[PDB]
Amino acid sequence: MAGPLSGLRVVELAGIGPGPHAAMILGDLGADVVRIDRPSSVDGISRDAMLRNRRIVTADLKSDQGLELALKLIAKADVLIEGYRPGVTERLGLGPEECAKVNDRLIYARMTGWGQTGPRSQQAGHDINYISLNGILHAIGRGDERPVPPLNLVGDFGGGSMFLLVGILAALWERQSSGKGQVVDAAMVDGSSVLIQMMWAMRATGMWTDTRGANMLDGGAPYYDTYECADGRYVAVGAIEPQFYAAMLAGLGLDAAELPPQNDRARWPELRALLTEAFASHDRDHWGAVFANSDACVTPVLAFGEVHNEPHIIERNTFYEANGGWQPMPAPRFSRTASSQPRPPAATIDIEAVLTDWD
Amino acid sequence: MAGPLSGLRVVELAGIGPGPHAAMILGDLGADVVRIDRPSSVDGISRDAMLRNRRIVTADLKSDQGLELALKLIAKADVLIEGYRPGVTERLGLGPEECAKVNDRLIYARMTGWGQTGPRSQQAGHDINYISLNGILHAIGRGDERPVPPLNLVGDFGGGSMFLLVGILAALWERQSSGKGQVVDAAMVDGSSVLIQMMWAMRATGMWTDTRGANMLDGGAPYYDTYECADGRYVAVGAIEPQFYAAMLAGLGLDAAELPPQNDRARWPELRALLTEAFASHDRDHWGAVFANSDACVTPVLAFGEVHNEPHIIERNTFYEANGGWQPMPAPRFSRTASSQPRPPAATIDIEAVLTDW
Ligand SMILES: CCCCCC(=O)SCCNC(=O)CCNC(=O)[C@H](O)C(C)(C)COP(=O)(O)OP(=O)(O)OC[C@H]1O[C@@H](n2cnc3c(N)ncnc32)[C@H](O)[C@@H]1OP(=O)(O)O
Ligand SMILES: CCCCCC(=O)SCCNC(=O)CCNC(=O)[C@H](O)C(C)(C)COP(=O)(O)OP(=O)(O)OC[C@H]1O[C@@H](n2cnc3c(N)ncnc32)[C@H](O)[C@@H]1OP(=O)(O)O
Repeated sequence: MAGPLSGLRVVELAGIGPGPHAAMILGDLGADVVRIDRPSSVDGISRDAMLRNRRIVTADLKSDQGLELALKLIAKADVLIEGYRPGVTERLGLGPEECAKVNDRLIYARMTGWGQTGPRSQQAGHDINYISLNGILHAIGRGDERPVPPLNLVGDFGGGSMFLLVGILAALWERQSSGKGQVVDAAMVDGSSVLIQMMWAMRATGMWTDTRGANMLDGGAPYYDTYECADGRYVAVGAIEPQFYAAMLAGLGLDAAELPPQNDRARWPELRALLTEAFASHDRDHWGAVFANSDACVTPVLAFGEVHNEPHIIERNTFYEANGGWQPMPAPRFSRTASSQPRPPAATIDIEAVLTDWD
Repeated sequence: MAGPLSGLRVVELAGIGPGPHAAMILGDLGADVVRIDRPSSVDGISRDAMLRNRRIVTADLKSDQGLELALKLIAKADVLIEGYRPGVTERLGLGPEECAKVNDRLIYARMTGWGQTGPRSQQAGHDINYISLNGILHAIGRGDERPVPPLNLVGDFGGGSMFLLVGILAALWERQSSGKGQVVDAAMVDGSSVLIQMMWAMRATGMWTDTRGANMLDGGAPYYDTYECADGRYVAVGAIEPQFYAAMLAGLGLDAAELPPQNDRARWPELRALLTEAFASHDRDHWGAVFANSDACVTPVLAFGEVHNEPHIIERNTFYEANGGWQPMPAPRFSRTASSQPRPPAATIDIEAVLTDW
């Protein structure tokens, strides 16, 4: 198995959203990942590409034998991932303390939205809920409209799976000097708050307000926003630095002397109207051409179905073909121990086989 | 120094965006982080809480002495972070090959948007540019409007700094076997693409379309979206699973018999009209009460300024106070080697004093 995490052994108790994602990335980077699902759900080779780089086994964890088989896996592993509500693994007899008896070296990684304790800790929830409570969701969207969810990228993945990964891998490093595992408590409401630390920094220096649509990076700034083009497609402009901003104006054909200052916020509506008219006068592809090799920070906004046709994407092999279609290659990339292309979701294998394999 | 990364030594070539965010989190978790800025840059103690858990030092890397003091720090460190365009560290004589000659244990961490090669590798950009090229930005916002940037959360941080962190820490694990460092190439265009791997999976199985605002998780579903309340504030609804959805309906006072099926997408206009009118009939804090302790997946949409009053936030200490504003405590959390509260930004330190200490 190629990648820096060759020889890492991971047991994943099947769940949804962040835990599978973290498991995936571990797998991507060459960890040996064994996913325990319940026999009721698994039937067929799974067509969820998020289950790439896995061995799937079934086991009724509520049975004596299913529990037993699972504790045998965990005894042989470096990391356990679970994404259930607090208390769930404990009642299965798979809680931290039961695991520490069979393996004091285990990294015990708990992925929740609300955390291990506190008043919301038993509430069901999804991404949109976790980001609503800590200020993030309120800050996203246009000012005249209700907030819009940024898919499930910020709570589940950015502020979720990624912090679970950082914790699993930091704990493995700590283990090298201590000889011992420990519990990683990754809550999406926490991770996503660190994810957005820059806004909390800016609010304290009076450089970010709670008004939606009125900030440098939320779409309020005319030089950091999307613009509709003559063909109804979009460009993105991200020209924060005055040098880049100047370059954009020149390529739009706009004389900086006729315009309000870049950062005079009271005249942003006026500046935006001038840029809107300019961008609207040619199609997206025209602007992509005009600004190629430029520091103007103007890029075409591609839909998923167009990404395979973009030279920069193709030539760096950001994607590989599978399946129905394209999927992202592992990230990040490593010079010496490089990841390989992901292995598609495997047939269900028997849990005893795995134990043989793992002695 | 508290936390799981106690003992880890980090050199950070001062940049913007993902690089400092990654360096912050390493510091947050106990790493010993030393940040080399240019002198034509630092003018007192920093106002920027992202530079917490750091020692700051000054050095003209274009001079011979600067270069050599920097190579001395790097010789004694576990990790280097740089987020300049490709070729900047090479031309400075701090490239990977040069560092490899003074410390072959080094994790050499390169944070870019476009990557180390290819047609766009030299173009300036920010978060919005990197997520524009890989399909992400186009998927964010209402169907009746142009795409809206999800702040800089998805390219800079989720798909940038966090992938840099994973790379660094994965390479440290690998170094346990090999006794050798290596280069980590973290590009925002790649990391953000793995961040959205779900949508690429669903797209393949016909469960996600390229039409903005017409999917289960983008605002198209009436049961996964925000709703304006009587007071003009908002709640979030995330009631995907039928049992949570049924719990939401009961709290709203709508009988299921009077509504279209939850997932009959052809009747989503009617369903949205019904939910819209119901949520609009009381204020946000009403709904927050009704649904607390519930599996209805209805939560108040709080503004930054109100977060510090939310019981669940207060009690788990998600935030700490510092310099006229709250900031987030480190994440994730560790049972035995807990992180401590972050140290504020300090006055600059002498690069010699650091080499000594090390
Ligand atoms: C649509 C998805 C994409 C979007 C996802 C997001 O936006 S974020 C993802 C969702 N949020 C989270 O993941 C946060 C943490 N998880 C949760 O809050 C919760 O798991 C949930 C709300 C998602 C779902 O609540 P549920 O009540 O279904 O599940 P819960 O986690 O409480 O308990 C799961 C039950 O399955 C049982 N169980 C698990 N594996 C088993 C196995 N192999 N064999 C037998 N039984 C098994 C456990 O023993 C437990 O039983 P008991 O009944 O005895 O206790
Ligand atoms: C907080 C602001 C916004 C954050 C929100 C976002 O979306 S941020 C995402 C930003 N994008 C990235 O970080 C992606 C990768 N980085 C970049 O593309 C680029 O750094 C950039 C476009 C941000 C900025 O381009 P510039 O052209 O300013 O800088 P570039 O990195 O090419 O070169 C840096 C220059 O500084 C010099 N340099 C750096 N440190 C030095 C030191 N201590 N003493 C002397 N010289 C030093 C280098 O030698 C080089 O100069 P010479 O060329 O003269 O030799």
